[PDB]
Amino acid sequence: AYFDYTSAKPVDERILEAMLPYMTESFGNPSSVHSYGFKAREAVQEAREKVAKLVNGGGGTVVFTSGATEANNLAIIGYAMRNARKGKHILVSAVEHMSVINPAKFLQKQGFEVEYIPVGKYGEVDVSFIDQKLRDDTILVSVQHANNEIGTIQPVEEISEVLAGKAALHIDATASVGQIEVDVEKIGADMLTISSNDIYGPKGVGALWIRKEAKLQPVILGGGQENGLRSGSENVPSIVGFGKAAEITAMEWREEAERLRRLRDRIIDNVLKIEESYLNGHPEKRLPNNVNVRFSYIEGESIVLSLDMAGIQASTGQPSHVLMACGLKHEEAHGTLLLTLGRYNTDEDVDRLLEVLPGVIERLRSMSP
Amino acid sequence: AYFDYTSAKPVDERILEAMLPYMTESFGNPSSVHSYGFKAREAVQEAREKVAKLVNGGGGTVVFTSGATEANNLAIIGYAMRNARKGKHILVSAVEHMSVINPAKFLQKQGFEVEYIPVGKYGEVDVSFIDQKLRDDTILVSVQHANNEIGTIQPVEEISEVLAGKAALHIDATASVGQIEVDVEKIGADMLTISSNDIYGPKGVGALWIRKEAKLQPVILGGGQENGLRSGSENVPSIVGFGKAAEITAMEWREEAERLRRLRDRIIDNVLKIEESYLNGHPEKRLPNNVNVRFSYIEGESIVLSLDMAGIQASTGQPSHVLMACGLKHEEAHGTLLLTLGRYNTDEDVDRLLEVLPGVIERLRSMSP
Ligand SMILES: Cc1ncc(COP(=O)(O)O)c(CN)c1O
Ligand SMILES: Cc1ncc(COP(=O)(O)O)c(CN)c1O
Ligand SMILES: [Ca+2]
Ligand SMILES: [Ca+2]
Ligand SMILES: [Cl-]
Ligand SMILES: [Cl-]
Repeated sequence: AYFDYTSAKPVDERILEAMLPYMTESFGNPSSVHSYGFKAREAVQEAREKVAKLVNGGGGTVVFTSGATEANNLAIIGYAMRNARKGKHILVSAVEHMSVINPAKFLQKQGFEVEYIPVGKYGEVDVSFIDQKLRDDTILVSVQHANNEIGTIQPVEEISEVLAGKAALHIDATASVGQIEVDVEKIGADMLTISSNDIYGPKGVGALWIRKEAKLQPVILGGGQENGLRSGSENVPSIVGFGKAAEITAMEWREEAERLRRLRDRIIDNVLKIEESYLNGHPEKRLPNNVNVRFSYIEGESIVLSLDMAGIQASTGQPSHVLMACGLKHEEAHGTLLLTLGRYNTDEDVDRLLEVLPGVIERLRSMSP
Repeated sequence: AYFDYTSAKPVDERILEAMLPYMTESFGNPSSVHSYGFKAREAVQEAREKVAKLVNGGGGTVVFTSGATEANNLAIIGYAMRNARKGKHILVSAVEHMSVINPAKFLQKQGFEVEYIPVGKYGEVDVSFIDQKLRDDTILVSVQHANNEIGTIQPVEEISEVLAGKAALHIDATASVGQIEVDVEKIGADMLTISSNDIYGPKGVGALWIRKEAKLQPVILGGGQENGLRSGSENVPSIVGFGKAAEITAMEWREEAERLRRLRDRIIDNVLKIEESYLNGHPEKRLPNNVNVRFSYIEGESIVLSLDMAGIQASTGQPSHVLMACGLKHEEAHGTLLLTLGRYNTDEDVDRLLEVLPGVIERLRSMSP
């Protein structure tokens, strides 16, 4: 029973079917000026359309990347560098993925002033802080749509309203697309990170959606692909796969999200019956696929080992920067179990988890001095 | 008949077979601490071994990237930035791919002094220039192993000797691996770009091999993968495919190279019978898969169109910076046809090309005032 979807997902068989022809048969480079090139370009442009449509992205452009990490790098560094004339102040949430944080820290070394937005006890960003700290020289705010460790969905719509078309809003939607509604017009995104494998597409590809008129400096330099923003010969098969994932997700996500929530809730209801167990992240304003719980006296790493031995795959997330931002102590943060659900989980998988986990927790507790 | 291998190659069916299990079945993230993670990590480490062995790379490390473009960016920018204490002077060949040139131009904007190494009429770099221009503050030299436009193989072994362990030598081996012997110890490389699809692996992955003790700044920041040098969750299927490509290439390349040369030579011998035709690049110190010819009075773009209409795919390479570096006039550079061979070409494909091309050239000539 696999409960580590936010670490990696299987490729849907339907996505693999759409991709394969482009590996072997129709293997042209979209820049080539012959029939194989034309077919490759048509495939890319069609994929690009499927990704944009997913997120209601007609008011911007999709730029293909090698994944969410490279897309977040592009968003942070590419926007800040290009727009530094307008100011060098950036607000970044304290619970962003390291592919936003580490680029932000790089900007700090380059003379930008990066201020981290605090979160409350459930990991929600403090919107009043953003409002108080926004300045004339604030050029960029980066707040994830939802947190993939603790499940908390962020108040991106209210953040957009605060910014009032004064600073660009970058939203990392790695955790949200396919789980909750991601409509760039509703959420007021100026840049949106999208991950292919998080929607059961292939690994090794992703996108940054960029609102019309937002200008970025490329990071990956070369032959000028992606209208200059991201060079390198297009990975057509992965692009096709991601597009096919985006079209399936558009069709299926609402149903899937409701199924995940059903499973999720069964887990949370039962796990929280264990003594001295505590849910991390908001209990309600929470991604449908996320269960993050901590247990007093126990090491999360030991829970994951013990579960692995029983044929159940899970995660434990220096302790997590997200957990520390929420105000947990080192020892609380250390007792964490992350269970993340996905397309292939069944009721039987949940049954198994719920039968095995209480005994696991009971042995580990017995070991604690 | 497809003669545009240096734009894109098919994935070998044997490579696809090795990859597929990792898409759907064994889809773990190598950083996960459970059985699916362990299998994924074992696959990655095994691939990494197959790539290193291909190039005799035991004296260094393979860093996985999204392709040759990203690997060249890493080599140029990552090395120069990390090593700038030692000097800010860089020598780059005039005929390097734009994924080296454009990073070099970026360094020039950042205060590095980049000097372009000239080439002679066949596109060979001027080694005496490197020797004359090397200084105490020269930290990096980037010279491709061979040129993928004109086929010319570069005197990398003699360049290594010139440098005398004074400056790092970056060799872009996109064009050479699988075509000619690429042994990092023989050629004295400190960093080597390797492209997966150029060896019939999947698109969207590649590597920079880095000699032990050479230090680089990462460009793609995030979760710390690739020992900190290139963050992002590993694209296991593509990595596996690239490894499988590297193991096949190690086994098969000498044979394949001799077959390509046979085909290549048949083409060159016959094409050069056409009046007022001229080979670009060296006639002998030349990649086995490359035929680059120009025709007086004719537009290469028209030759490619006409060939496309006959079911033959080829290339024409502002005119090519490589051709201009070799001293061609605008009108000469504009009459170029590039035919690049590969694993699936047959004698029948060559027959077809040789039957069709003389008529193509005759019509186009008729149109010239
Ligand atoms: C010599 C060479 N180097 C680098 C690259 C960059 O390759 P890619 O577009 O596969 O990233 C190319 C393009 N084939 C090339 O010919
Ligand atoms: C919210 C979020 N954002 C960005 C990423 C970076 O993703 P990747 O490692 O697929 O490039 C991750 C890792 N899953 C994440 O959870
Ligand atoms: Ca604006
Ligand atoms: Ca040295
Ligand atoms: Cl909160
Ligand atoms: Cl020469």
